[PDB]
Amino acid sequence: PMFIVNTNVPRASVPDGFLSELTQQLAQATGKPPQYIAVHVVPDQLMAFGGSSEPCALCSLHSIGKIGGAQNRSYSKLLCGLLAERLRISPDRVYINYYDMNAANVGWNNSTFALEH
Amino acid sequence: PMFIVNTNVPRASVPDGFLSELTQQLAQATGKPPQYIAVHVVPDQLMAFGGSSEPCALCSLHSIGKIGGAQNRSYSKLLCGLLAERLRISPDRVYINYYDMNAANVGWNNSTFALEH
Amino acid sequence: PMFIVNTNVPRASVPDGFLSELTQQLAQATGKPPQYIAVHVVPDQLMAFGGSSEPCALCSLHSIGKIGGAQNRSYSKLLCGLLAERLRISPDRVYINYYDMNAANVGWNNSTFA
Ligand SMILES: Cn1c(=O)c(C#N)c(N2CCN(C(=O)c3cccs3)CC2)c2ccccc21
Repeated sequence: PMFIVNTNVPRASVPDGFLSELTQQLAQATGKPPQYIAVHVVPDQLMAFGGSSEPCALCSLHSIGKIGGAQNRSYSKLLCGLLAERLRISPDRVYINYYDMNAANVGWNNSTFALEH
Repeated sequence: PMFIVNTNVPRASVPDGFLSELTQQLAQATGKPPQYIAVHVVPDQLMAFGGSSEPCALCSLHSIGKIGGAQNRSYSKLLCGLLAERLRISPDRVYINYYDMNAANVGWNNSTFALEH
Repeated sequence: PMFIVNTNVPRASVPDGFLSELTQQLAQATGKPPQYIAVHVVPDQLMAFGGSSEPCALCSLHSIGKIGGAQNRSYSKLLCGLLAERLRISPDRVYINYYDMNAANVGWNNSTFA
């Protein structure tokens, strides 16, 4: 899985341990091995939410499976909780786009995850 | 809705009020209320279009509904027009990826927009 | 087509000629003219892969068609090869998301490709 956070929160406000916490909590939430979890945090962005430049975040979570109605609501509670606690971003100024990726459409290690045919 | 612009145009060339203008124009175009519109502009990028590093942009528009053949043509004219007028980027050096998002696949405010089941 | 690379490799470690090589090799692999190919490289990123901040890359390739099982494996071999050679990123620390775009969902020059 891959999780990307774009935010107008300054780099200096991103706490020590943030990437690691995301990595571990996402491994637990998705049930995927932490060795396969990638995280990407992009601070100091020029963005607006509702026209306001108060702290906000635009996020993506990509996973092969483990994406769905109830699961995505669970991820949102987890991830919004972390963004609020660590970056002080209000949950109602966060968007997270969820993508259920087909194994054939994810490249890794010179190939993809479609090794069957 | 969420609109992202990545461009090699300098930060200084992004006019103040550009995010506000995008927010207002997108609310009008999509029929969505401005409170739910997010905008993100990323200048000074290392990019090429057709092998050339003249001004260009790679963009995305994510929306729950309001994405489609004729609507996307209308969005393209609107958005290219703004990028041309405001950032001086030629419309034939702009790509915009459109995404019709399912409500269940967009997280916000500790949950998603699938509140029904 | 368009290809984006986000990496924690420093900007100074991106070699002269990299964008051009990506453009031409992607033109070759996708069967589309190089004047159609867009490339975007984002160095100095704050990222981790498997909990480690050794060099890694998160990428995307969008194309109207030319996306599929065997084709994507070929793109991956090509792109991981370039990232390893040019940016010294290990292939098992690269992800590439492939998107088969509908022509109606790609805007360009005031319209779409539908
Ligand atoms: C005249 N013309 C085309 O007919 C097509 C055609 N066909 C072009 N593209 C190649 C296929 N495309 C893609 O695969 C994508 C580009 C960005 C996301 S998907 C869109 C641009 C194209 C691109 C740039 C300029 C003219 C172009």
